[PDB]
Amino acid sequence: IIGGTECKPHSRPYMAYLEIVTSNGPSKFCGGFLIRRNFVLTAAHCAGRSITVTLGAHNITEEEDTWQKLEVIKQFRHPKYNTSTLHHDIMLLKLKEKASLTLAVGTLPFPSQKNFVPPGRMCRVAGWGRTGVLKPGSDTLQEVKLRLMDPQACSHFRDFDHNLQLCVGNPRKTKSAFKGDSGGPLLCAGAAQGIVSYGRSDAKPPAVFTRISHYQPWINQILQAN
Ligand SMILES: CN(C(=O)c1cc2ccccc2cc1C(=O)[C@@H](c1cccc2ccccc12)P(=O)(O)O)C1CCN(C(=O)c2ccc3ccccc3c2)CC1
Ligand SMILES: *[C@@H]1O[C@H](CO)[C@@H](O[C@@H]2O[C@H](CO)[C@@H](O)[C@H](O)[C@H]2NC(C)=O)[C@H](O)[C@H]1NC(C)=O
Ligand SMILES: *[C@@H]1O[C@H](CO)[C@@H](O)[C@H](O)[C@H]1NC(C)=O
Ligand SMILES: [Co+2]
Repeated sequence: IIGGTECKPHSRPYMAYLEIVTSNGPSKFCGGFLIRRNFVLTAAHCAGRSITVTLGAHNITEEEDTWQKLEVIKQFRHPKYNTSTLHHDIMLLKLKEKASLTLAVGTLPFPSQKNFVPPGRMCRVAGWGRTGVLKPGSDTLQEVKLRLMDPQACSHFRDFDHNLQLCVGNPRKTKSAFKGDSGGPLLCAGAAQGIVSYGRSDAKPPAVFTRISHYQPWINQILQAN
């Protein structure tokens, strides 16, 4: 998160920290959020050989009794996820066991395909991503308020599609989601509407978020079958 503030510890109980092991190189991390006791929603580009989810955290390098760490047993990348168009950057993760719901660990619902969030309103995103182009990922969970922009604001992003993605962050400000925040949810009025997908390597807003509403049917299918 660029230009955000540290969250009040445990104020966003649905936040999930993902530690991903790549079939080949260094490990990496992403954000995500609990939509069911045993399911976490995140970005498809965050997939890997194996993933461990940590719930109930704030300072990810400091274990707390609120922590619930669970191994992912199944990765469900959207079938149409495309690395060229970067469309459908969404994925569901099934946890080895159901997490226990506590004040520090809770679920968040996903929106209906009929509910299309239009440009103009203010939302917020949280994450453990880098706080600058040359800064490491934040130890603590950060959050920032960002403006939902007209899709035209994201025309410089190849294949940007208003029906599938959200254009987030006023370009005349430096505040923005950034590397490491991927997979993390964008909340507008307390309801999840997007998933951090990608943006400029130089961290300049706006960034691209997956429009969650568009994938409700797909999400419900997976939940039904698992
Ligand atoms: C240098 N960058 C950034 O510093 C960056 C800027 C951002 C700005 C705003 C919001 C989110 C952002 C996320 C990132 C990343 O690098 C992500 C990340 C890491 C690795 C592969 C990823 C694949 C798809 C989406 C995010 C990915 P990360 O957050 O997972 O680590 C980004 C610039 C634009 N990108 C690409 O053209 C791109 C597309 C397909 C790819 C497929 C395989 C490998 C690399 C790839 C890179 C992505 C990296
Ligand atoms: C996040 O947690 C870690 C681990 O507790 C903090 O790192 C330590 O920071 C303290 C500051 O009181 C230092 O005295 C130690 O030397 C550090 N040790 C380690 C393990 O690196 C880190 O500062 C915390 N970050 C915050 C609160 O922003
Ligand atoms: C990604 O979509 C592009 C553009 O529509 C298409 O050419 C390609 O087949 C897709 N990616 C793959 C190889 O699945
Ligand atoms: Co605490």
